[PDB]
This record gives sequence, structure tokens and C-alpha cells, in this order.
Amino acid sequence: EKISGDDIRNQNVLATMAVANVVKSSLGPVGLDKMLVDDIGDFTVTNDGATILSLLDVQHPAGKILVELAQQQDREIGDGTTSVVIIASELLKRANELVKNKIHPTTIITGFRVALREAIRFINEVLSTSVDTLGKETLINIAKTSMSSKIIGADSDFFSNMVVDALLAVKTQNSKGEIKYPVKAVNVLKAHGKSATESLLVPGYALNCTVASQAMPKRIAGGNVKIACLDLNLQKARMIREAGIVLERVKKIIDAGAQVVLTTKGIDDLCLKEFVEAKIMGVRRCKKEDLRRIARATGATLVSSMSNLEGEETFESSYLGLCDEVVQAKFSDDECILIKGTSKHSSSSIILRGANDYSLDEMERSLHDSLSVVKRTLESGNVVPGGGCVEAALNIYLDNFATTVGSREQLAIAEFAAALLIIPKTLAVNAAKDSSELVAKLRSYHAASQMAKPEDVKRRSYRNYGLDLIRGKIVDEIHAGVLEPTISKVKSLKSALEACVAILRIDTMITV
Amino acid sequence: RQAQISNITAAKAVADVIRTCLGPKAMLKMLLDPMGGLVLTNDGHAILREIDVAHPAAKSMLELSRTQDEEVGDGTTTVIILAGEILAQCAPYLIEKNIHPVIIIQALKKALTDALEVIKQVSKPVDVENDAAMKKLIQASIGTKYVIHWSEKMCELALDAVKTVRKDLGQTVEGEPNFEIDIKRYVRVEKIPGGDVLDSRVLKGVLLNKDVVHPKMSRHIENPRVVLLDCPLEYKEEQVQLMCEQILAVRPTLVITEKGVSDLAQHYLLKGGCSVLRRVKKSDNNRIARVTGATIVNRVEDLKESDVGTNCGLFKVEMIGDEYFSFLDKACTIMLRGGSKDILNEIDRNLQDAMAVARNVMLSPSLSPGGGATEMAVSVKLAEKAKQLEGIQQWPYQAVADAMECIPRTLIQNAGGDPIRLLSQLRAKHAQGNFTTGIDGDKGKIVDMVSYGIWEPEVIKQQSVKTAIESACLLLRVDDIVSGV
Amino acid sequence: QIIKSIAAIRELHQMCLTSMGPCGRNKIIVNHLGKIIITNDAATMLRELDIVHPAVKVLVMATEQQKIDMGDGTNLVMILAGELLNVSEKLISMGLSAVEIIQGYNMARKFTLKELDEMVVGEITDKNDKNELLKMIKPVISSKKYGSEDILSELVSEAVSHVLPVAQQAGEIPYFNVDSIRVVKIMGGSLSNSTVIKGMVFNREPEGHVKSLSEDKKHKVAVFTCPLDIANTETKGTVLLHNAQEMLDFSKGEEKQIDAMMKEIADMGVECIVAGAGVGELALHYLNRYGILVLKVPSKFELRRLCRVCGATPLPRLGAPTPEELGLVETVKTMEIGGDRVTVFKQEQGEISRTSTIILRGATQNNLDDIERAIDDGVAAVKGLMKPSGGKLLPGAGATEIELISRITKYGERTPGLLQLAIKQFAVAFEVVPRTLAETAGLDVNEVLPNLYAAHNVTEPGAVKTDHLYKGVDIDGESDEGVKDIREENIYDMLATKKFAINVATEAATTVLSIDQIIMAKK
Amino acid sequence: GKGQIISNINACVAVQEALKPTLGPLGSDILIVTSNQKTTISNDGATILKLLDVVHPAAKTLVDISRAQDAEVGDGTTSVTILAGELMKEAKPFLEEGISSHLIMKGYRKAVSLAVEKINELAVDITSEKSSGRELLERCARTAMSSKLIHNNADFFVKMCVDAVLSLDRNDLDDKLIGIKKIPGGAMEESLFINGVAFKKTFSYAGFEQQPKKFNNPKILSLNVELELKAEKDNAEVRVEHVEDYQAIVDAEWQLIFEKLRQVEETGANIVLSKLPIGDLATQFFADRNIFCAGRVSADDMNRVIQAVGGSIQSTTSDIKPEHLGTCALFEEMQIGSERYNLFQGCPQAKTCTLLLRGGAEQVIAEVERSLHDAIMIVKRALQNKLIVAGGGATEMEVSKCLRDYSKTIAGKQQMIINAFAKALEVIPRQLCENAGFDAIEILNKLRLAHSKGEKWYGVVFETENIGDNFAKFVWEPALVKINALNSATEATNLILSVDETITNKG
Repeated sequence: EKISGDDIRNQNVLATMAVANVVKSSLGPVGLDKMLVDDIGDFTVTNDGATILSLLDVQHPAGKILVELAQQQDREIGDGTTSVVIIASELLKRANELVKNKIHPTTIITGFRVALREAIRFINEVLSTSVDTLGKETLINIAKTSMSSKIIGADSDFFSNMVVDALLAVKTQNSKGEIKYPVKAVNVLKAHGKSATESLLVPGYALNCTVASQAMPKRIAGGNVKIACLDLNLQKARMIREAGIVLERVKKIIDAGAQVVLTTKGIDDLCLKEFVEAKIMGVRRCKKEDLRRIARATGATLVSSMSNLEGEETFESSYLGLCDEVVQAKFSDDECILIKGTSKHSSSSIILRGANDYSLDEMERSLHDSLSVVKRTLESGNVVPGGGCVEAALNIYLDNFATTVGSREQLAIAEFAAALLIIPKTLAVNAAKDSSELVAKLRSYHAASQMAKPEDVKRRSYRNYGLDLIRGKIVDEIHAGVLEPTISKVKSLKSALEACVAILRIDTMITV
Repeated sequence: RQAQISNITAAKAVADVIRTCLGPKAMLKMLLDPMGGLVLTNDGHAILREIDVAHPAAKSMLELSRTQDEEVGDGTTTVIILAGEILAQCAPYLIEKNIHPVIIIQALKKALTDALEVIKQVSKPVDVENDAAMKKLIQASIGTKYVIHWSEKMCELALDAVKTVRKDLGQTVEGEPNFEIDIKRYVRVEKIPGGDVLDSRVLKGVLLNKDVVHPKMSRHIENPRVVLLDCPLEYKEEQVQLMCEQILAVRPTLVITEKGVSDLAQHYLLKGGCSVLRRVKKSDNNRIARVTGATIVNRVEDLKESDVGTNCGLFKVEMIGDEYFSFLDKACTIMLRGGSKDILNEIDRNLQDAMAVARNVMLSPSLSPGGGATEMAVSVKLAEKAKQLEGIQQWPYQAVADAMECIPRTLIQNAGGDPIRLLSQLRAKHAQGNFTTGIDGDKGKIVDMVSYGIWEPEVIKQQSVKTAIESACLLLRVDDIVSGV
Repeated sequence: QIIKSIAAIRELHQMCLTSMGPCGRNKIIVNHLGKIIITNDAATMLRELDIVHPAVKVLVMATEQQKIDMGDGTNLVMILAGELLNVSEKLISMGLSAVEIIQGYNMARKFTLKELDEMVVGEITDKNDKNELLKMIKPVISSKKYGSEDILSELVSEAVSHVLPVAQQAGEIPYFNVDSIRVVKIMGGSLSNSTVIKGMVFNREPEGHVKSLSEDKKHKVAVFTCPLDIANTETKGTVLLHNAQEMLDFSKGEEKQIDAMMKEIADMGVECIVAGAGVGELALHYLNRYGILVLKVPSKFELRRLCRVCGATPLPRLGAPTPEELGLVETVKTMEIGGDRVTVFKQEQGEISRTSTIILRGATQNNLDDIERAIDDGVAAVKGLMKPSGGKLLPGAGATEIELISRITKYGERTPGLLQLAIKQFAVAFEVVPRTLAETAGLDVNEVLPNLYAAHNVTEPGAVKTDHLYKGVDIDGESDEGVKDIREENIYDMLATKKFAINVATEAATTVLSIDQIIMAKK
Repeated sequence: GKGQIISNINACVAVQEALKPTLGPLGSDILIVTSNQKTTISNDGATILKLLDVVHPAAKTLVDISRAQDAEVGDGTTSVTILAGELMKEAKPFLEEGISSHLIMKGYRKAVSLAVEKINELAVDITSEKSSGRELLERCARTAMSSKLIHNNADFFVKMCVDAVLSLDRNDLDDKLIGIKKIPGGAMEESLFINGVAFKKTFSYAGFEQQPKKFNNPKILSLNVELELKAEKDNAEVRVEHVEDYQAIVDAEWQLIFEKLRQVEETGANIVLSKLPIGDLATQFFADRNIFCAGRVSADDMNRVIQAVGGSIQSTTSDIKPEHLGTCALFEEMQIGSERYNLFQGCPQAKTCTLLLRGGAEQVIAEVERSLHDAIMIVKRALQNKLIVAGGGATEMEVSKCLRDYSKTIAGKQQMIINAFAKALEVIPRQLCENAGFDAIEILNKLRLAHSKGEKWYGVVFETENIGDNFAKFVWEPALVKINALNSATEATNLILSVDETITNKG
């Protein structure tokens, strides 16, 4: 058969809308997940909108582009496939209404490309660098809402400053200005001796071990100290000389200037006696998992067996580490080893406190999902406020920009800016909030704040107001903790625009 | 709203079948198979499994019954009916009242917290160390079965099994383990055909049915040494002894191998004063390493000296049940004897259900009354807290109280009395009098449970309302159903 | 069949859900005569529609019971009795027989009517003051015509106060006739030019040559039933024509006789002659030269109300101007209303009148016609104030409804037996009243309901709530938040209307549940 | 149900869609076939909509507001019906989202309260400032005649249009007082203005060609009964028992007619008007007496003669009183229109006049007849109402502008409702451009540019497509139109949207 004329234009709208109705309920964290049933009879339950579009059967070409649209979003940013489909679905409905107005789709496509180029410059005045890092903390609301489902959420108000203050210290530079936060940092050590009020923040490396010797002092070489991480013990080795094999390695450590010796399998008593006269503190039964992360920060290397070819030695302070000072404070019924002021660390350690070991495991996984959301957004130095502030701000800017043409696209730009109102609309539906109130008041606050902006003179700012669906009130998203990087919003509007253009460019369909 | 109706209809149609399957007086269900067969069993697990399903909500309720079976032995139909009634009471509130579904979900989560608090208030403690008190508890799953005559002997076998793997420890330093118990791997038992139940003993260790290579052997050793290796015994005459010479360096009292043992290796190990076992399965060697600690090592020269043979009671090879056995007595293995294999198969499922009742009592002394007593006791407290709860969630919060009254009303419909008349009378007994007044299955008139204690462990009631909220809220979140791969 | 009968009533129930309230919807009624009318009152809609189904006839016959004895509660009896059958569906599917359901409402009806006497707030002193009538009439104008509530308040209250005489502590002599207050409408103008005058208003034109009388007070009025014509004989007296010579005597004979009859009548001092029948041509010319106002009243109903105002009496004969039967009027003139000049009837500070007429003006006759029906219902609301506890009142706008729910649930736990299920469902059925006002006003239903119960449920050191009993169901239409108190705008329903509407709707709801089967046969 | 409200909205669109091309003087016309088979074509929406008689109840609401628009105002009957239904068309997607229609209806009256105060700010009272008596009527007459075939001949038409309104009282003016009779044939620029009334020259009877065409002061008399002896249709049956009585009865019937004939002869009335045809006996007798008689006079034409000379019609010729007679200044029968037509001229007491038009076809004159009525209504409302506002879309675009800024200052659902109310006001300037053939995409976008620069007087040029000012184009409208239209459209919109059920009783 053959389909041409206005029949294919209305057919693509009904086909795209039927496919878009699946992701309309999954928008936002308050959204509701849906089930995917196949012909075999099995099913699945997930809240990810990207996996739903891949398993969704679409028999029409208008929805097939939306299927491949999620592939371009996952291969670049990797998130936001739900919001991109909703944007592309509304742009088709607004463009379909312009057909009865005798407006040619090429100018509609051109009108969207001109508004897309100016939308990037409009975000520049929106997006900003990291702010409110002195005098307040904007990241305390992220950990409070994420852990609110756990017992730790009650005390998370005091525990929020532990993660925020340590997050500024863990920044580093790997290769050519990456500025990324380490995923394996923030060592976890759980012990319960008392109430959780005693929780303290340790800005350094905390190793769980003992001194094993009461004769030597606990503070030695405050200026500089070298840490030597070893695996094989210094004890007498078996298969008559047997004790002299490990004794030679003891003199190599003393001549290397290592005040602290870390052995995985421990240290014998004969080797410990020689460590007293040399003021070297040995440690027995070290944790092999913590030695790998400490060696990378101190410039050391884990050594399972000490040798080169036919020789045995420390290579003259090669595998040894570097640290400013090592001192052990009284931990109030806890014993560990504090390591701070290394060459390059960009990490820390946090001691968990809870009611029992089951609560310590739940509080351990809570900080994993909490800090992750914080570090993935702050990984990029350019972020924008979320919660609907991106779609609402462009509606005010493109409203006055439509007067620049004043011929045709003025009607298309007005419909393009008004099409972004569908994101906050459907967002409040699953939150049990009225879409005609919070969305209506969302535009009033942004329109009044931009009146005195171009004049470079203002009394009070009162800008950047988003939508808070938990308490149902208008608050600042910067203080609320909802942030998204700019690279995610630029690729979202760019992919959603090209997806709607490919549908509007089809005036004929040949179906065999 | 079409998908929300199908989610409630599918969940109600499945629960409607087992409405007559609840209680000791419960009716019977007859399923029609495409062949000339039929199923007369009233168990909700065997009925709904053989029923063809279409809507995906029916398959979600089937997996809920399989999860409850691994936890508790009884109350399978109680969780399904309770989870299905919640969606039925919220049907007019979701459509006619136009209440947002998340508000109902947030109301069920708030009602779930208050429901667990009411159960803890009406729960009473019991001594877990009394052997005579534990017999009247498990008896609920004993009677009306062939094991009622052996109930005295069945309780001794069930209690000694769960007391072996449990560890009682607590303090403010290392935390509370909350009495971690594994029935599957550790309490797994092997049944021996023939014999009598009276001669069945509870052994702690791994059981082996293989015989001994020589009749004359030491039956007990002060400090035994057990070595576990999968390498067989054969020429890889001095080379056969050379492989055994590396084993005898630690002077083992027991030698276990996976494959057979040659006759040449039996003579070299006979003078060494050790035990030889052959044809031992590989799966049994993994359980021996837990009670012993000997690590399986391929080559005999790599055997470590760290492992020992400690915690081995006796080497006795004495024949039990006309067959040579091997007794190695956080693990145990019970040797059961019965009049036939069909009798042992019935004891199998009955022993697991008997230990599940005794275990739930050990997780906490708090016991809860059954037969609609706890169901009505919570519904009275839900109505009082409803008037004090402000917000739109107050209306869906009252739907839980109507769902709590469906379980006792279900038993009344099968009892023969008026479900409307006996509901208002039983509800007034909880407001004025105590909460211990239930419904009698034999008579059918409202009576006190003090005479015959119906009390059940709280763990059955905990997971009952727990998983019911998670199963009801799961179907309400799906607003669309599509077909595709 | 009972469940199926509720479904047929549910279609009629949804019709009244959009009726009650100022935010409700109006339904267009197209008569079979080719006349399109629209009205808010549902009792008029039931008259134009043919009622057939037996369960529907119960609510229609109960609606006519509300039309008598009061003018309010037409939408109250329909919504209340309709919801009692909806909440009874849960009892039918549960297996409870409809016999005990009827018995449960009878026990709750006696407990409800007894509490209404203790829930009264204020009491009307029957002072008949202009400001006192503004409190009762203002809420009655609401829910029918929007925007005219404040405008028609001063027009209706002033006309009713003129009919009501000055008396106290006297209940023996009846008063307040229904026909004493007439409402007329004239196309053109607006409601701002409408005033309140004491007297009847006639729409007929002054055919006589005298347009208006003098300013002298107490003009005599003569009401003549017999038409103007030569005096004849009561026995036979048929005029016949024979020859042309008698034709000249017929015209000249009636010329002198009619002129002589009007002479002596006009010489008695009466300046106004009211002829209830047709007026001859020769008789009209004689009264115009003597300065006599000729007013024809073909309607016999208008002559009855004139006897109690001016004092004149209709005479079946002609030519007997009895001065004892003549009335008195200070001023009779002709004013132009809406472009047409009509002769009116009024008086100033004398000869107290029990009959008044309201003059209305409007550009659109459609909405202006509904104003007449709204005022007629407002006049009938004055009947609610009587000696047998007529002055009692209760807070309206959903204030009493939700407050009564909390008191009924208290009696449910105190009454043992199976009646607890009927008492609980009886209080839930009152939630349709606040939902009706909240849904028709566009506000969110889920927002308003919890805010109502939070206001009616408070913690006070005592068993009787004191500070605020006045929290109602408010129609906001505002920007953000906040409500109004019932005492602020004085919008409430009288106890006589609420007590009568609930008592009828309770029996009408239990009546439908009594019939489980219908049988139709040839009469 | 909710489907009944949507169905009632689409029912009003079909009636509104027909009235859209009728908006504007250059717009299309609706062709309606009445049940009487009489075909009428006019651009006035009042008479059009009255001929539909739609059974649908919501369509009757548009008829009620159309009668009040024609009565109190008389102009804008097409725009009031389009605006009343446009608010329901834009509110269709609002009801699908779950928004109740009550808040939508309430939001309309919120913008009307700000619109009434806006009309008073845009109303400028000017009379003698920068104008005069003649210059006011002359400049405004050429505007309504623009874009027409009479634009080249409008020089002679304006002079007759100014003297038309000056012949009547300036305090009370009525467009029905000026009559227009279509005369086929002749040039369009040769028409003249007449103070009196003219006749159709229906006389088919012999005796023509003899008559003086100029009278000094003739006496006008109206007779309600016909006078004839032997007509051209009926006859007279005379049957008597005597032979000599045949001619006697024939002569008796001649004397009975001659009786009433000589009674007028004694009165001396030169003009005789009768609604019934006159036989050949009276026309022949009145020829020697120099008495003119006109039979078959129209009822509407004779009623204007009563208000002309101040006389009255009498039944017989006996009791006629002297005040029933009347006299004009001059009586002249010219050849204008390729036919001799008699008419009255110079009546000082005449409360009505007649404006004759000529043309090659009667349908072309009908287009000029309706065009002259538009210029009369402008002058009619310019006298009593002193408030004049800029029309032709000028004021319409200003009302929509200011209401868009008030939505940002009003929180709640009223922001989107008022913004939709101002967007619905764009149908008036759009349809004006779509009717005449102008591009609605470019002009409406180019107009919004300078419209926001602070000048509120920008209109739409009806001659050459472009943005401009109607103040220079001399396009004026009274302030009563904008006030009555917003009140009638809001009441009609709120009445239909408030109807959730359509009840129709048959029988």
C-alpha cells in the first residue's frame, strides 16, 4: 500500500503518543515503574526507562526512532532517557497543530534549530561553578533524603557534614585536569562500643591493628616517616641458617629508615627485640586489603616476596612509602593506626556507629548510594539546577526572543518554549500534586525575576525557584540538592530535537 | 485506570479460590484437568500451581506463596488472602474516591509500622528452654496427621535439631547475631529405610554409609586426625607406600578418598593405625570440611599441618539396620528409621514444618493468638488511630482495618454461623474484654482461647503483614501492560 | 433488583450533584411545545419530565412534599436520599437483609433529630427588621443566581418587611399570604434602578384620558364588576330591533342614560373607577371630562388582593356608588418602566398594605426569568420562621453536616448489637454534601476533605467544644490559601428546612429498599 | 456527562464557522434559503443568524445575544457571536486534562473586570478639537466606502451622506428613517437625495403623457377606500323586474361613486393616496380638474407620509377634517432612472427621508445599500455616545496585550486562563486578514512588534496590506461596542459551558 498526505502526519502522532505513554509515569524519582510482559509469559520489574524502550515492541516507524533515541542517550551521558522521550513527544503534538495554520514544516524545523543554538547561550547565564562551599553546605539535603529510609537518617543531620567536609579534601588531578573523585576512597571500619553520638570524622587513613609492644613510645619521627608495607613475615622460615635468611631482610629495613613496619603474617619476637633499640614500631597481622590502597597513596608497592634476582634487599628505600607524621590518639575503647599528611592521598576514613552489626551493614550501604549521587554530579565542573528549572527558564527567555524575527517563527518559537512545560506537568502527577498550581506558579516566579536582570540593577534577586514534590512548596533547588551536569541537558535537548525532526520530514510512507 | 482494575481483579480471582482453603475446617477444592484426573487436596500450594494463569498479577502471587513456604510451614493461604483483600478494599477508593495511588502506598507503609506495634503489645512471652511447653506449640502442625502418635518422639527429634546449629550470644561490643539459623544446608537430614522411629537418634556431624576395609579397628581415639583428599590410592609396590608415607607424616587416624582403594594400599595403611574410607562422594566432603576443617588437597605432598582431626567423637563402624555405617558424630545429621519409604517421606515434610514452628519461638519469646484473635485485635487499634491521623491518607488507612477483619470472617463462613452477626459480637469482645477470645472450629460459637491455646509464634504474623504490603504496593505501581520482547 | 434500581437512581442522583451550590450546573429543559427554558431548581425539572420507574416516583413524590411547607431543600432531599442508597450497597453485597437496614436508619433518625435541637446556635427574634431579614434571605438567593446575592438582598428584604405587620408575642392571627408578594419583570435596564414600593403593579396601559391623578391624599376607588352600560332589567330585558325609527332612540336613549349614571357616581367624590369587565366607548368619554381615572382589571385574582389594601369592594351591579365600600389611596400615577408607561398603585405612610409587588429590570429575559423563581423561593423561606420553633437556625455550607458525623459515630459505639454497621454507614453518607460543593467549585477534592476534619476535630480540656463551632465548607476562588467563617457572611440554612428535608429523605430512602419486586398488570 | 459538554462545544463551532467569513465589510456572505423560498443575501450577521432557527439549545444562546447586540448597539453582531464561541473552542483541551469548567468560567469574568477598566482608559472624548461639523462627517464617510467599486464615485456620495443625517434630529437618529429604493439602469453617480418619499410608477392605465411636472403648493389627502365603477377584473350583476330600471341602477352606481368624488372636489386636494387600486372613472374625472391620484400605495410608504406633512388618513371623503390635509414645498417628477418617478420634496415636518440609488443591476445596488448602512451606524453612535475608540483591531490587540502581563502577577490557575483569554482575542484580527486575503502569519507577527513599544493606537490597514494606525485611516468605533461585546460574549460562554445535560421533550 501507499500512505501520503495528512494521513501519515496524524498517524505518526498517534503512534508516538502510544509509545510515549509508557515513560510518562516513570518521570522523576516519584514516578512509578511498569512491567514488561513478553510472549513467553515471563516479566520483569525495573524503574529504568532505558531498558523499557529496548524491550518494547514498536510496529511503526514513528516510534522506532524513539527506540534508537535511547541508544544515543545511553552511549553518551548514560542517563535521562525518560525525559528525552517526553520532550520529543510534546514537540510533535505542537508541530501537528501548526499544520492547520498552513505553516510549512521546513521553517518549523529551521525555527527549532535557531532556538536550539540560542538555548545553549541561555544556559550559560543559568549554569554556575561550585558555590556555597563556605558558610553553608548544599549537599546536606542529598544524604538526608537518601538515608531517610534508614535509622541513620535521624542522625544524618550531624553525619552530613562528615561527608561534605571530606569531599573537598578528596579532590585530585590524575591526567590533564580530570578533577575526579576516587570511588575506592572513604575506608569503612565498623565497631560499636557506645552510643552513636560519639561518631567522629578522621581526615586520613585509619588502619586497624595494634602496637604489640609496650616498651616503645607511640609517637616517633613527627617530621617525616617512611612506611614499608610487606606481606611475608619476618619470623623464622622453614623449608642449620633458617633464622638468618629473614634476619638479613631486617638489616635492610633498618638501613632504609623505616620507622613503621607493616607485615601481613606478623613479626617474630627476635626481630621485635632489634626494633626496640632502633625505635622502629612493628605491626603484626596487618590487613592485606588495606595495604594496596595505602601503598598507592604513599608511593609504595605491595611486596609478596622480597628479592630481585639472586639478592634480597629493600632497594634502598624504593618500595617504602612516605608520610608526614604517625600518631595514635586514644579512641575511647578502640585501637587503630592514624596515617595523615602523606604525599598524595585524596581520601579519608569514616568509622560507622550503630546499634548492631546488622545496622552497621545497612549504614555502610546507605553511604555508598548517597555519596555516589553526589560525586557523579559533581564530577563535571559545569552543572545546572534540576527539578524543572531548565525547562521553565527557557520558556521565559524564548518568549522575548520570538520578537527578534516577527514574521513566521515567532509563532513556532512560542510553541517550542511552551512545549517544555510538559516536563514539570507530568512530574507532579505521580507526586499527588495538582499540575495546574505548582506548574502555574513556577512560571510566575521566573518571569518576575528576569525583569530587572538585563538592566544590571536589582533590589532582590529571588530567582532559581524549582518544584519540591515532597513537601509541596516552592523552594530553591540549589539548597534542595537537585543538580544535573550541563552536558546531560545539552545532549538531551539536542537528541530530542533531532528525533522530532526525523518524524516531521516524512510526508510519505511505503508499506509493502 | 484499566490496568489498575486488572491488577485488583487478577489478585482477587486468585485469592477467591483459597477462601475455602483456610482453617482446619476449611472446605475442599476440585480442579478439572484436561485428562481424566482430579486433585482433592486443599493445600493452596498444590491448587493454584495447577491452575492456568493469564494476567501477570497472578504469577506474582504464586511466587509470594513459595517464599512463605521456605520461611514458615503453615499460613500459606493467610498471606495470599490478606494481600488480596487490601487491593479489594482500595478499589472503590482508587476509582470512586479518586485517591492517588502513591497516597495509598504511603498509607500502607504507615499502617504497616503501626500494625507491627500492635502485635508486639498483644504478644506474650514464653520460656524457650521448657521441653514440655514446646510440645503444645508444635502440636498445631502435628495433629490431624499420622505423626500424632509419635508426637512425643517427634518433638525430641525436632528440638534437638534446631538447638544444634543455633548459637546464643550477645553483648554491646560485637552486637547481637539475632540467633542465625540455617535449616537448609546445616539441618539437612538423610533418612535410612527400615527400622523403628524409637531407635532414631540425632547425630552431629556428617553421615557416611560406606563400610570399613578391615573389621578390627579402634572404636575411639583420644586425639584423632582426619585428612581429606580426593586423590585415589594406587600406583601413580614402594610407590603406593610412598604416597601413603607423606600422609602418615602427621599420623592420621582417618583417611577419606573420593575414588576406590587398591588392595596394596590397604595393607600399608593397616599397620599405620588409621581408618580407610572409599567411594566417598565429593558433595559430602564439602560438609566434612565444616565440622572438621581439613582442606582437600590433590597431591599428598602439599598437605598442610594446620588442620587437625579434633571434634570427632567415635570411629565405631558397628552395623545399624543390617548395613555398615560410618558415624562422625553448626551442623548435624539425623538418622531416621521408619516402617517404609512412604512413611519416611511423610516424616520429611512434617519434620521441616515441626522445626519451623520451634524455630520461630526461638527468634523471640513473644507469641500471638490465632484464629482471628490477632486479626481482630489489630483492627480495633487501627480504628482508634484512624481518627487521630490527619491528612488525606486517613481514608486509605481505614481500608487496612477492613482487611484485618476478613481473615476471621473467612473462618466464620466455613464455620456455618452468620458472618455478619458474629463479626459485631466478636469485635465488641476486643473493645471491652481481652483480645484472647477467638473462634472455635469444632463448635463455631464465640469462645475464649484460654481452654485450648491457639497461640502461634509472632514470626508467622510478622511476615504475614510484612510481605502483604510489599505485594499489594507492587501491583499498584504498574499503570500499563504492554506485549513485547 | 434493588441494586439495579439504585443504578437507575444513580443517573438521577448525578443530575442533582451539579444542581445544589452556587458553583453548580444548570440544565436546559426543552418543552414539547417548542419552548426552551433553563432553571437551577430541580423540582421544576421533575414536573416537565414524565416519571415512570417506581423507584424514581418515590423521590419525585418526596420532592413535591418539600415544595409545600417550605421553599428550600429541593436539592437536599434528592442528594441525601440518593446517597443513603449508595452507601447501602456495601450492606447488600455483604449479605445483610434490607429489613434490618431500614430499622438501623429509624434508630439513627431519632438520634439525629434530637441532636438538632441541641446544635442550634442563634435564634431569630422575629423583629422583622431590614437588617435581620438580610441574614435569612442572603443564603437563599445563593446556589440559584450568582452575582445577584448582594443586589437582591436589599430588594427582597425591604418588600417582605412591608408585608409583615408590627406585632409581638401573638401567634393566634395568621399572616404572610403567598400571593401577597408578586414579582414582575421588565426587559431593559438593570437591577441597579430597581426599587421597593408598597402596592400592586399593573402592566396595562392608561386608556383613559387622565394619565395621573392629583397629589391629594386618600383618593376614593370604586371597583365595579358589572361592565359600563345602560341599566337593564334583571328579568329578561333583551334589546330587539324592529324599525329604523327605533334605531335613533337606541343611540339617543343610551346617550342620556349613561351620562346620567356616571354623573351621580362621579359626584359622590370618587376619583377612580375600577371596571373588572369591558368598558364601553360612550361611557369612557364621560368619565374623562370629569377627571376620573379609568382602570380596567380583567383578572379576577388582582381584585381580591386589592380589597385588603385599598379597602374597596367589587360590586356585582352598576349605579350604586356606596361610600362605605369605597377605598382610599394617596397617589395614583403613571410611570414609564422599561420604555412602557403603565399606571401603578402606591401609598406613603398610611393605610398599611398586606400586598406588595417587586419591580425588576434586566437586559436578558432568560436570566431575569430565573430571578423571579429565585425570589419566589426566597419568599417561601420567610415561611420557615414561625411560632413553633421557627426561629432556630444552624450553620450551613457543610458546617453542620461534618460536625454531625462526629456526633453520630459516638452513638454507634454506645449502642450494642448489629446497629453499629447501620450507624457508621449513616454518618458516611453525609460526606456527599461537602464533596458536592468542592467538586463543582473546581477545587481539589483530596485537598479539602482532610482540612475539614482537622478543623472539626480538636483537643480541648472538656467534653464540649467551645471556641470555634463555625468552621464550614468554603468556596475559595482565591489565590493561595485560607477560608471564611460562617458567621462572617451569615450564610446558613434554617433548622426548619434541614429538619424537614432529612426526615423526608430518610423515609424516602428506606421506602425504595422495601420493594424488591415490581408487578405490572392491566387495570 | 463530560462528553455532553464537549458535544455542545462542537455544536457551536459549526454555527460559528459559518459566521467567520462574514466578519468584516469585505468578508464573505452566507446564502440562506428560507422556507418561504425567498432568497436574501446580506452581510449583516443579525438577519443572517435569525434565519437559521437551529434546534440545538446552545445555538439559541447566540441568538439572544445577537438581538441585544442589534437593539442596544446595532453594530458588531458578527464579532459578538465569534468571540462568544471562541472561548469554548480554546477551553476544549482544558477539560480533557481534568480542569473543572467552573474555574474556567470564573477566570473569564476576572479578565473582564480588568477589561472594563481598560476601555475607560482607551476612551477619548473629542468633538470640536481638530475637527468641525462638516469635516467630521466627510472624512468618516470615505472610510466605509473604501475598497469598493464606489470609491471613485464616492466624491458625490459623501455630499449626499452628510445632508442625510442633517435632515434629522441630532439627538435622536434612526437608520430606518432613511429609505433606499433600488432603481435598475442608469449611472451610479447620477443619484440624488430626496427629503420625501417616492413611488414605483406602477400605472399601466391609459391617460399618461398629460400632467404638469411642477406644483406650487398641492394638498395631500389619504383615502382608505377605493373608488371605482367598472374595473378590469370583476363585474356587476344587476337583475330587476323592470326593463327601464336597467340603466337606472347603472346610473345609480355611477352617482354613488360620483358622490365621494365631488366631496374631494369641494375640498380641493391635488394629491390622493390610496392603498387600493383606483378605477378608470376617477382617473378620467380628475384629469379635467388637475387632481392627481395614486392607487395601490404601499403600507410602509403611506405610513411615512403621515410623519411627512403631519396629516392622517380618513376612511370616507365626508368627515375629513382640515388638519388631515398636508402640503409640501415642491412636487417634481423627473426622468432619473430612465423612468418617470413622482416624489415629495421640501417637507419641513418630515421625520423621514429616502435616498435613491442607481446602477446597472439591482444586486450591485444592494451591495451599495448595505455599505451605506455601515456609515450611518457610525454617525448614529457618534452623536449620543461621546466616547470614541480606535476600531478595526486596534483596541482588540490592546486588550490582549495588557492581560498577558497581568497573568504573571496573578498566582494560581488564573494565570493560564487569562493568558488563554488574551490568546482567544486574536481570532478577531486574524479572521479580518483571512477574509480579505491577507496573510495571517506575517501580519499578526509584524503587528505584535511595534504594539509593545508603548503606542496603543496601532490598527490594521484595510486598503493596502501593512501595519499602521487607524487614527490616520479614520477607522472609528464607539466605546459602547467594546463594552457590550465583552459582556454578551462572557454571559453566552458561561451559560453554554454550565449546561452538562441536554433535555428535549417530544410531544
